[PDB]
Amino acid sequence: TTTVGITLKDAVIMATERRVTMENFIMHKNGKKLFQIDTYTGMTIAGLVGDAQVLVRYMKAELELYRLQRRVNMPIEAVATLLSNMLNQVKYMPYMVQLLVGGIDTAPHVFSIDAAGGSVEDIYASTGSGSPFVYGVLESQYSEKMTVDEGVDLVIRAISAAKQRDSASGGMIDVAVITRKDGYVQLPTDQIESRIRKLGLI
Amino acid sequence: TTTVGITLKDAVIMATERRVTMENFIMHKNGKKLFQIDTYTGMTIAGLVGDAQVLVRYMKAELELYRLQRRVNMPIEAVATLLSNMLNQVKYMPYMVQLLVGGIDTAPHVFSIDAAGGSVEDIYASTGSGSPFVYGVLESQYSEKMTVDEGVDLVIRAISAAKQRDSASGGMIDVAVITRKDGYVQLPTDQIESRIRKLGLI
Amino acid sequence: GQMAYDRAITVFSPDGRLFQVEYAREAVKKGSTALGMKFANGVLLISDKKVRSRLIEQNSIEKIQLIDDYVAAVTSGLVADARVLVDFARISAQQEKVTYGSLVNIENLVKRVADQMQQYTQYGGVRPYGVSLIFAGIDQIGPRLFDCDPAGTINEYKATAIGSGKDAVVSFLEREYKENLPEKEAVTLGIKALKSSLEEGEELKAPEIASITVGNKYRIYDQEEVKKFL
Amino acid sequence: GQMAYDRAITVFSPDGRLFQVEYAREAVKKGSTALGMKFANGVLLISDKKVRSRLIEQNSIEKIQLIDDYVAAVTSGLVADARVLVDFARISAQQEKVTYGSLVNIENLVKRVADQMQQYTQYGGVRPYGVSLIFAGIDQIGPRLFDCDPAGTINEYKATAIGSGKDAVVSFLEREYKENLPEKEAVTLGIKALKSSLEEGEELKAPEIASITVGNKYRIYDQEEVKKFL
Amino acid sequence: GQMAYDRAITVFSPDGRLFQVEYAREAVKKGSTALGMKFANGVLLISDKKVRSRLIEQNSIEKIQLIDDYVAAVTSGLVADARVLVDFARISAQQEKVTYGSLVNIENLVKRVADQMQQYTQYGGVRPYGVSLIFAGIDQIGPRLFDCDPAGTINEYKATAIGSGKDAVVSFLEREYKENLPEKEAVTLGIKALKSSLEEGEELKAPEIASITVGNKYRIYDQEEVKKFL
Amino acid sequence: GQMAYDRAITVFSPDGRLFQVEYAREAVKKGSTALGMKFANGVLLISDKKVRSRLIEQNSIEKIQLIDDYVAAVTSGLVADARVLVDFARISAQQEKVTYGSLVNIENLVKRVADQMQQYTQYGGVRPYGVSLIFAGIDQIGPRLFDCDPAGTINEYKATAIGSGKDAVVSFLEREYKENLPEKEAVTLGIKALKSSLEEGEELKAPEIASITVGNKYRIYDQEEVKKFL
Amino acid sequence: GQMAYDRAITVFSPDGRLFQVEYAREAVKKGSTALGMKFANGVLLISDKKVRSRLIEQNSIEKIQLIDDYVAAVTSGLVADARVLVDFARISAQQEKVTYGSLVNIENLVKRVADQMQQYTQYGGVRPYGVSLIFAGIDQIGPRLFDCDPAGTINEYKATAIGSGKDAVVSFLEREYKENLPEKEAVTLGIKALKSSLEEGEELKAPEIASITVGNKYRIYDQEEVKKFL
Amino acid sequence: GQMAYDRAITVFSPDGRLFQVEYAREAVKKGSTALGMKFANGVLLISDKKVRSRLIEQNSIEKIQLIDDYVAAVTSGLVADARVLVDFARISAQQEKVTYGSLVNIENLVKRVADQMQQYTQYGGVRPYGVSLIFAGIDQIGPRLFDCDPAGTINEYKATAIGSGKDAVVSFLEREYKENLPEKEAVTLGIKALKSSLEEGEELKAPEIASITVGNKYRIYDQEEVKKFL
Ligand SMILES: C[C@@H](NC(=O)[C@H](Cc1ccc(O)cc1)NC(=O)OCc1ccccc1)C(=O)O
Ligand SMILES: C[C@@H](NC(=O)[C@H](Cc1ccc(O)cc1)NC(=O)OCc1ccccc1)C(=O)O
Ligand SMILES: C[C@@H](NC(=O)[C@H](Cc1ccc(O)cc1)NC(=O)OCc1ccccc1)C(=O)O
Ligand SMILES: C[C@@H](NC(=O)[C@H](Cc1ccc(O)cc1)NC(=O)OCc1ccccc1)C(=O)O
Ligand SMILES: C[C@@H](NC(=O)[C@H](Cc1ccc(O)cc1)NC(=O)OCc1ccccc1)C(=O)O
Ligand SMILES: C[C@@H](NC(=O)[C@H](Cc1ccc(O)cc1)NC(=O)OCc1ccccc1)C(=O)O
Repeated sequence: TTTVGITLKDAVIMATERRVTMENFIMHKNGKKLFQIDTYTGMTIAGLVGDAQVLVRYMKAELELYRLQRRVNMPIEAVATLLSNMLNQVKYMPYMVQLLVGGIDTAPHVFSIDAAGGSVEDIYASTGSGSPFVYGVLESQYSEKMTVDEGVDLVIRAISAAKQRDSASGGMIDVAVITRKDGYVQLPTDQIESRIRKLGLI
Repeated sequence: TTTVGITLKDAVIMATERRVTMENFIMHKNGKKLFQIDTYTGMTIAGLVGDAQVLVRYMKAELELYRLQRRVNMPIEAVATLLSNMLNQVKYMPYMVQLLVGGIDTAPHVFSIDAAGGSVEDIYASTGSGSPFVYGVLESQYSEKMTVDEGVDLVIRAISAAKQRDSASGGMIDVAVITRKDGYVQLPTDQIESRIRKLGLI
Repeated sequence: GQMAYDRAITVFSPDGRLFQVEYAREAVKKGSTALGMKFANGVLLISDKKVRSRLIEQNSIEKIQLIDDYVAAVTSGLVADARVLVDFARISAQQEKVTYGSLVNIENLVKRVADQMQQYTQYGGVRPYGVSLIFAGIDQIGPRLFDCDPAGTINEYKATAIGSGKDAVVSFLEREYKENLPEKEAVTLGIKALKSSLEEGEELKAPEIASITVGNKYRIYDQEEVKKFL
Repeated sequence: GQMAYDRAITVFSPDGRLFQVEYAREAVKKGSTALGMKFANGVLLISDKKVRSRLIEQNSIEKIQLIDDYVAAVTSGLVADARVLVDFARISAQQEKVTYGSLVNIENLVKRVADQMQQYTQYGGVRPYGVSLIFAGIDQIGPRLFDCDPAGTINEYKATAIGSGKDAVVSFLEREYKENLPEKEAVTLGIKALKSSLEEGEELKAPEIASITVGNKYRIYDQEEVKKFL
Repeated sequence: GQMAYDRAITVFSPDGRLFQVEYAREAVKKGSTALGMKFANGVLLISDKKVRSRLIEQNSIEKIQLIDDYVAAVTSGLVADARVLVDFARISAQQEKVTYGSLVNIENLVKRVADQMQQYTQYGGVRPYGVSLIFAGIDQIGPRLFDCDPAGTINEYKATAIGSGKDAVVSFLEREYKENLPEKEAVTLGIKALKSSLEEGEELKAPEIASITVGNKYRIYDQEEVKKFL
Repeated sequence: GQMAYDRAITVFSPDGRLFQVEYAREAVKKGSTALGMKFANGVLLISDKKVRSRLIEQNSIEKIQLIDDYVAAVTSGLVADARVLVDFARISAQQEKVTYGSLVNIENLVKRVADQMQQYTQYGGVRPYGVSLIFAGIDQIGPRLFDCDPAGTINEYKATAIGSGKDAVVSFLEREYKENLPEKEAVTLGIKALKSSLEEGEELKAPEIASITVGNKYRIYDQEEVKKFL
Repeated sequence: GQMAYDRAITVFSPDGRLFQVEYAREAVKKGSTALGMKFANGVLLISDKKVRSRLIEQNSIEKIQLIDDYVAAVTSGLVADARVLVDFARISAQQEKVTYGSLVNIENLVKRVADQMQQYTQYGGVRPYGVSLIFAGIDQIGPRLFDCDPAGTINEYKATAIGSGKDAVVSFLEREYKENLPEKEAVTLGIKALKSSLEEGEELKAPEIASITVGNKYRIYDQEEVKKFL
Repeated sequence: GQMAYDRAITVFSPDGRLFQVEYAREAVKKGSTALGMKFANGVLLISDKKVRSRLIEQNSIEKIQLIDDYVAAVTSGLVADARVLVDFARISAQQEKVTYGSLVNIENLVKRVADQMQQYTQYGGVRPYGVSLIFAGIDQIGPRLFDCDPAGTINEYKATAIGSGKDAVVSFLEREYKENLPEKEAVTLGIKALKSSLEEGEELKAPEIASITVGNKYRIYDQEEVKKFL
């Protein structure tokens, strides 16, 4: 599993791969690991599939109820704090997951949450077995002045490198871009393939 | 145990073998592992017999009550989600089962569910100790343009190969075909034997 | 005679009536009139507004509440009890989405709310909710329109109304309602029905209008669009 | 005298009567008339329909409810209480199927429902259900026909009726009922029995008809087939 | 005076009476007459049948119920309460068999049922059972015959009766009962006792007869055998 | 005045009386007369028998009950409540034997029974037991004789009585009782005391007699021995 | 008539009224007058003070209470019930901060308080709170002003009042209130509104004034600043 | 009128009054007069003593109770309820010391006691405490003086009184109280205030005096020192 989320001037970019390893072999090639949980919020999942899918359903319900009652979207840091409390309350019987939460409330935010409920905000983060390979690419190439198009190419290259070295990662890359003007937009598969061909990664 | 489920243009095909290994020997040669749980839904079971049989009874009750209350059949993805919640709620005292759910609501669907409640949709899937042999056959021979007759021959060949290499699998092959026009139809035993003789697998 | 069998909720009258439930229905008739009707691939809700003093913000007296992006409700009767029931409906809707991944039938959501209300008519130590509700939305079957009374009874309508002017509106809709009307025509018909229920002294005062169509989410009419049908 | 022993459910009258239970039976007689009868290798149910305004959808006022593919029920009295009891019966039927793998005797299902109703006549703080039910279906013994009252009493019939016109229908069936009739003849006889219970002012209005035969599932008569016996 | 001490179960009258328990005994006297008597190495039960309309199946109105293969019971009073008590007795009998491997004394089974009934006469918020029961069977001591009242009192008889015609039957048995009679003679005597309790207008109508002998199980008399004593 | 303070158990009268407890004592006086007295190294119990019809078995109307091999009890009042209290005493006696290996003082057993009865006079929602009991037996101190009333009061006697003829028997024993009498003489004296309490119309009818001596277990007098003192 | 339906909280009147809730509103009108209004980027609260004897410390009779650094509340009615509700609001506010890390909408806090009050109007054995509250503060939406009644109803105002002189103050504010006024002008207007509600005998007595602006915390006016508007 | 709304604690009167709470305040006025006042860096308590017969020990009728070394309380009303509340206060004070290591504000301790008393005015099945209390002591803020009523209301005073002569004492203190008086002068003033509340028949009888200063613990005046101000 390889997930990544980065922040730009007025945008958040999140991306994952699709390989699922069930019973010690590659049983599924097109799993879903990137989800929209609010109007301007997304989340990626890594770890136990069952625990992660339950948490995604919980967050969608909590955020939708929050929006209907208080008439506004929950702030991104409040989303991370809610997840932090939920995971820490069962720390001794925990969800075996690694989570990334990103979105726009008044500025871009990306949060990393561990199984014990620790939440840390960062300019970029990566989770899964392929994360160390992603961090190598981001350390040498990430720039805070990048445009959205340059940021999309950056995450594609980082995940492509992880797929070359992590056997638990593979499949098509899913990319989502979150902005205030356009909201949560998942890039089409053909556009991702076009960028891969232009970058010479196939 | 060997179970398999595949999707076609307008059909779902599921098939299992019948061998049951109780007390470390072959005690039963004609066990039942393929069940109809709704008008257009089927399910296969692998793992502990006691846990699997209880889950089959639960799903039949839940789906029938759902149909009577809401006047329509439960969608296939909703069936998988319900099973996902049930298994994950007892993950630390879990049902030691592997499940496949397939059916037609508006399009063919096949779902794979593990003991921890992880549910992944796929074009085809296989469970049990004989599953890796089935995946080899499906990887080299499956086609999305296959007809129903060609699909039935495909699953028969895949299970036959598994029986040749997995000692935990054996017995007669049971095959079910699910379509909107004809509903859940379990193929007669004589028809299966005729296909086996025509394919030269005996 | 009647005064001897109207003090406790769990007491039947000699003629098999539950006067405490009946008295709760009187509280409903004190509320403002509201109505809903189905049209071509959609359903809408209209709720009359009684303009109070200018010191009240024009954002909290809205009687139309969204249960989710595809289901809306309007209530009449005791405001405090209505708020509790709307919150219960919202929680029930999310429980359905967590269990199955989506909401398939709105009628199931209405039944859970009605079962809650029915429970408060059979056990001592509690009083029934003095609220009537109308549920409208889009599900996997199509446009739906339901109503619920304090007794917990459920009925499905092509068009219905609740509140003080319920009798006048339903009589007007009994004569002039048409099926599969366009959205603009349906709103105009609904305004006339609400208009034909007021007294001679007052006049229509730019009510709340909400509607939804198949494949889309609920949209709330702004004041500019409401004035166009006024 | 009577007014001193009719306020609490758990109070016996000097002549050993439970007036609160009796008063609940009065609520039943306000409901629409329904009846069921057994025929050759089958059993059917007929429920009278009182046509309300055209604004009501003709799919929710159906008083015949399927407990499963082989058991159906029809109720009379308080609609809200009837819905709760039908839901309880459906849950009870599934519990039987989970425990034993199938349903063997319908009478056991009726007893669980009746025990629930009997419980609400012996404990204070609750009121009895104001609902009478008729259960009909096919089990491992054959066609079955049961009724249940607010007191929780169970009786098995070859033909029976509930509702406002119960006395007129049972008197008509006492004179004209025949055993082992064909399904078409049984429906015609049932229509006449329901016809002979209305007042001179009104007339029969295309009621609900459902039937089941041994080896098959329940089928609901469509409006086209109903008009043929009308 | 009496009306001031007959509203609550847990209230004693100034003369130390429990009128609510007494009023429950009035409900018992509304039931059909039933009786039982012991004979040579056996005991039998007879229950009068009031023939209703032909639409009622002649298999559910049977008031004689088997607790197990060696114990039978017959009840009188509220049918719904009687069904609950019979179910309680059946569960109690099986609990005895699970604990000890068999049933040794029937009197112990009757005491558990009577303790349940006595409990409902001492605590507020509940009403007493309006049912009287007769228990007859064979145990490790021999033929047994017991009765139980709403108050929970237990008595053992050579012959006894319950129901509306209890006084007439017990008076007849006080004059004509003999011990160690053969089974055929005992049934004939029991028919006369039931016959001597009806009014001049009606006549005996082929009642229910059940009997058991030492070393055998309970057998239910068929209609053919009943007509022979009719 | 009195009628305003005699409806609830937990209500004191203006003169500090508990009329519900007093009314329970009226139920006791309706029971058959019973008495007990101590003699030389022993204690006995006598219980009057009212002969009913011959259809009643002469083994269940025995009012003398053994708590164990060395303690016996006799009751008067409500039979159903008396059976419950006797069962409670038997369970309490066995609990004492399990905890300590034996029973040392009978007075402790009586206190547990009386505490149970006292509890039902201080809490609402329950009614007091309408039973008076006499406990007699042999313990590590010697012959003991106790009585208990519905209020839960405990007194120890050389001779005492309960039931309808309590006043007549205690007056007779106040004049003719002697201490350390032989067992045969004590039984003869007890018969005369019971004889002197009946009306002129009836006569003594072979009552129940039980006795126990130090170093031995309880023995029940057979009918042959009873006739010898008759 | 009214006296027959005003004794229990869970009893509806024949015209659908809850008199116990209405009677609680009478307790509110006995409290001192208080009011609040919104101005340019802020909101303020004014609470009238009735000067008691000099022996009372001038620090505990303050009716304006801070829920946190950004939310304040003022109450009227039963002081003891008001203290409990204020404590509940403070705990509820901290629970919101622990769960989400901050407070986003004040309306949610008011709803939790109102739900607590609504609960005490539907269940027997409790009485409603006789307190009305006004909540004002700054959240992620802007200045907010809410009120809550004993029934649990919620309304949002640009300006509102509670207490004995509520009618006089709201009438004055209906005529002279302006939006987006400067803070100094708003306080002067509020003093006149409170002044125009007293009787001719007394005069204004330096009340409590609190206000907050966007980006800042609540500040409490000292006596020196209050005298400047006096 | 009033007699219809003064029987239950949870019932509001038509004019929004709680008569059961008001009636509890009548029990307070039957108690002996007590008062407390603050002086220069300290606070004292004075409690009148009504000399009973010489058989009573002069150590248990002391109405001044120490909550800890720095907080004291005096009560008036029902002695039995007062003892329970004092014990509750002592436990509450120790809970504060265990949680935080010390006691910082006495007002928090008073609120916990008052919340306990307020709870007994809103729930059925209990009666309010008929006790008024005065709390005085030294905390991290300085000398404190509080009072509490049966309703649970809290007020802070420079000087206050409770008991039968409360009105006379507070009127006297309204005229003659001075702030920052020396301890000796404050005691003399307090004696005169208590003296000016008795009737002409009796005279002051050496009451209880307790005081505390900043940096020291509570000290109880001995009889020798009391006679010096007598
Ligand atoms: C906004 C809403 N109606 C309202 O504003 C309702 C109408 C009503 C008043 C008194 C009643 O007894 C019953 C209903 N008012 C309402 O709920 O507040 C008044 C109230 C009266 C008594 C107890 C609790 C609250 C509507 O228009 O539906
Ligand atoms: C549809 C059903 N009947 C009905 O429509 C019943 C008839 C009924 C009305 C009032 C009663 O007090 C009792 C029964 N109506 C009904 O349940 O709704 C009216 C109602 C009245 C009072 C309390 C709760 C509800 C039938 O035909 O069986
Ligand atoms: C079959 C059985 N008797 C019966 O059929 C009894 C006789 C009875 C009627 C009314 C009463 O108040 C008391 C007893 N009927 C009965 O239980 O149903 C009528 C009933 C009346 C009131 C409350 C509940 C039920 C028998 O013959 O023992
Ligand atoms: C055998 C026993 N007495 C008895 O036979 C007692 C005497 C009695 C009758 C009615 C009462 O209200 C009170 C006491 N009878 C008795 O317990 O059964 C009659 C009864 C009456 C009312 C409620 C419950 C039962 C004795 O002799 O001690
Ligand atoms: C300070 C506060 N008002 C007050 O001072 C309130 C006014 C009030 C008195 C009696 C009532 O029955 C109802 C309300 N007084 C108050 O709460 O104490 C008097 C009281 C009376 C009866 C039961 C409990 C307490 C305010 O100005 O809002
Ligand atoms: C010592 C203490 N007062 C007392 O001595 C109080 C005064 C009082 C008597 C009767 C009442 O109903 C209420 C209050 N006496 C007191 O608490 O005992 C008498 C009492 C009366 C009724 C029920 C419970 C107890 C004091 O001086 O504060």
